[PDB]
Amino acid sequence: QDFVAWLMLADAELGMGDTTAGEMAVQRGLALHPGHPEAVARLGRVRWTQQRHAEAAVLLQQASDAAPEHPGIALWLGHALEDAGQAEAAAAAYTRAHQLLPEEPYITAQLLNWRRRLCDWRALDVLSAQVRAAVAQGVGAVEPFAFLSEDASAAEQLACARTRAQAIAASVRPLAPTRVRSKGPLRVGFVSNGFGAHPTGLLTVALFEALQRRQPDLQMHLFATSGDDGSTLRTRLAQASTLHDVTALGHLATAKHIRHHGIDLLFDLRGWGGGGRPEVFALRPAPVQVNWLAYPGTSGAPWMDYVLGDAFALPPALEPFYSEHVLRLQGAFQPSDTSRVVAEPPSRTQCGLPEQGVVLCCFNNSYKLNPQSMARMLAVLREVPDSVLWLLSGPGEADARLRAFAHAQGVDAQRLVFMPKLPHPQYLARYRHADLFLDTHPYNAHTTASDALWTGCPVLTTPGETFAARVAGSLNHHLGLDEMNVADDAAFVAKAVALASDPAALTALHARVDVLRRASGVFHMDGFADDFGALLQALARRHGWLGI
Ligand SMILES: CC(=O)N[C@H]1[C@@H](O)[C@H](O)[C@@H](CO)O[C@@H]1SP(=O)(O)OP(=O)(O)OC[C@H]1O[C@@H](n2ccc(=O)[nH]c2=O)[C@H](O)[C@@H]1O
Repeated sequence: QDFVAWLMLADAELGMGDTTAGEMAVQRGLALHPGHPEAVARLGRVRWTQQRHAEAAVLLQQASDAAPEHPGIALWLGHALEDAGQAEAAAAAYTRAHQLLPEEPYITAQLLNWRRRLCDWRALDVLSAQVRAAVAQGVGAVEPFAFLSEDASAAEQLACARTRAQAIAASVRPLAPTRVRSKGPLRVGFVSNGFGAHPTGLLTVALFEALQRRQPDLQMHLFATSGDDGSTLRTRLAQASTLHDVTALGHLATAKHIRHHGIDLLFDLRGWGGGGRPEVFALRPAPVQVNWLAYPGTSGAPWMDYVLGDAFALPPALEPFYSEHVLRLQGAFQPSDTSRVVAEPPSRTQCGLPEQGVVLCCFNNSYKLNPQSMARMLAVLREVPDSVLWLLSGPGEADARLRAFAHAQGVDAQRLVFMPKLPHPQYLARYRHADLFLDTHPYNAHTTASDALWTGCPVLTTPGETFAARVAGSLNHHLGLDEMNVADDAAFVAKAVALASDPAALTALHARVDVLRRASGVFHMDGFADDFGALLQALARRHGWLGI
């Protein structure tokens, strides 16, 4: 009935879902102390869960100014500003929070991830080390998907995944166990928040179309954790399966809904990313659970039975670093939308390129563009006189930093061209102007590598020692382009330099990409469906399914 109780009751009704049970309380905190950093910040915090981000930043910014020593606040300010699309000021707040809590791993991880996204490489080495050590000591505050950006072995990655999983598993009682059906068509489920204009939808669409057509004994179920975005993918995907909208259903309710349909094999296409909902899988709604295609590494999770990769991106040499039993498709692990008619792009000038000159490009998100990957790309521009680096536009002053670094490396900043965000059909068209795609290490082009190749642009890569660092390589290998996989950085530059400065050889290579594009099984979704569908049937029998 008075007073820190007030703000208290707000702190866990709110992050327990029920927010106006919550609201009613802060507003009464304000009742006792009118505008008080600890209270203010909290109004602020409702707004945020209430999706009213814009209001939040202003409130939080007032509190912060009155309490520039308060790190709880600094963190909430950052969250807000971030979700109010103020990238650079969001990192500012995260920085101050870190100043104020050096040992707090959660905060260190946050700031490392946010800095990579802005290519702010200040003290990166230290930050990276810290974050890895936090994984190492099993206090992994570290979010596994962000963790993919660090130069960590498959061992550390497994450590980081199993840490998080085990925390989730402890906080949760599974559903009563069940078993794969003996008789009758196989119910195969896929959960994701990518069923629309997102990588996941974009890679699986033509696959599921093919499955509907070719594997009529497999009953496909898609469990959409995101609403309809009005894209052709969402429609196409809803056309090729039974698509359940489970958006804004609780973890529990979703599992219960998955169970209600008797799914036999449930694929997680989420994965440890945003919009995840791992706690959904922890409830074991299905008797056999599989990790595939969405998160490029191990789940760590004991609720995860299998992982699906391929002989290249998940070689036997890597098997021990996955908690799942490993399964493999007959070619690349990644499917793609081979219905895509690549449009003609607007001319070079309209795309902001010069007319003459070799155009190298890399369209990965900013967090993949790390010191090592950039240096090596710029290393190519130096030796090739004419040439040009085409990149995606990133948030905040990321582009500015890259320019400054380019100059810091001894390259005219005018030589990097920044494509803004374009809807898929128009973006994809931009590849016809690119001469060579320059991959990133340790976090490869995934979907984009596939995009690039589909339009006929070759991808140069350095297959590393983890799954995420071998995705570009798996495509090149399964395409038959083994000379696009090079041993190391020096070989990369050497190879790309040789290519760029020899237009003759370069054109031969585009030509060769084309043949393989249509010849190999990598881009032959019918074949992919057959393989996939057959692997599913076997897996089920190995669990008790008696077909028919
Ligand atoms: C950054 C982040 O936390 N999440 C996401 C992602 O979840 C999100 O849905 C996506 C926006 O749809 O941005 C990030 S891509 P990720 O790193 O996760 O994987 P990627 O293979 O990099 O995916 C490249 C995607 O962008 C497409 N893309 C890109 C640029 C453009 O201008 N147009 C476009 O369609 C490209 O065709 C492909 O569809």
